[PDB]
Amino acid sequence: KESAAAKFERQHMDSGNSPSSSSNYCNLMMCCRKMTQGKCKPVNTFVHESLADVKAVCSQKKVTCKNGQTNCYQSKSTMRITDCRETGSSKYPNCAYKTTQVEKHIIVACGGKPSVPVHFDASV
Amino acid sequence: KESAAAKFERQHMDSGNSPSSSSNYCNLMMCCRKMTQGKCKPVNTFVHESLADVKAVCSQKKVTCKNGQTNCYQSKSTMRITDCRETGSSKYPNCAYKTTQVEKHIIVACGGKPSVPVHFDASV
Repeated sequence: KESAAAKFERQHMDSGNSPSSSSNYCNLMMCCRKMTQGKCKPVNTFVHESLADVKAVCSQKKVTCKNGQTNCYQSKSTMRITDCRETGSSKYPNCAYKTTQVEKHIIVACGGKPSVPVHFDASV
Repeated sequence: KESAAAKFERQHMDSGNSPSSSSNYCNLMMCCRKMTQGKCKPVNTFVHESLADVKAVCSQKKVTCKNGQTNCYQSKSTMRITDCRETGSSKYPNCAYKTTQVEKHIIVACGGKPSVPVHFDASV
């Protein structure tokens, strides 16, 4: 039971001077995509390329994953990605993230048949 | 349940959208603030002023509500707001919103004690 005053805040309040600024993207996306449920996921990367292109990475350069497995693949081209990293004073239930827009190659773990991306390992 | 591939799309994929895209603000906010959970709320307004300023409207101009309720008050000044409206192509689970920023006087329905804003009535 959320009070009616808390419901009003949640549904209608977003105090700030540049509410749609690119710096607020991670706070809003981490929330939307359920990565702040019961805890604040510390780091997470969003890829802004088409799914078909990220799926094709599973048939490109095979590399070793961070954990020693060898079912990781690196994209032959760089991709537009956004890195979201918790800000130092971020504490559940007030998760806060810094948004970083870069262009790097991505390394994903591919699984299943057909092979598709199941984990995001690193960007380089 | 959510498959490993689906989980990867939810955590890492945001194709055709960018952090700098201010027209995607309503899509991010309606999702994050839980207004696309089970249905797509048709319309909604976010107020960008401080909460103290919005709380103060309950002691400003008493007016007749425009949307079937009572105890409505209008702000003596205009406020920075964002109107979110479903796009004609919107259908749960794929809600989509059009984002409009404007500055208008807001009308809220107050309740409780102390009297605080419990419903957003209209912008004039």
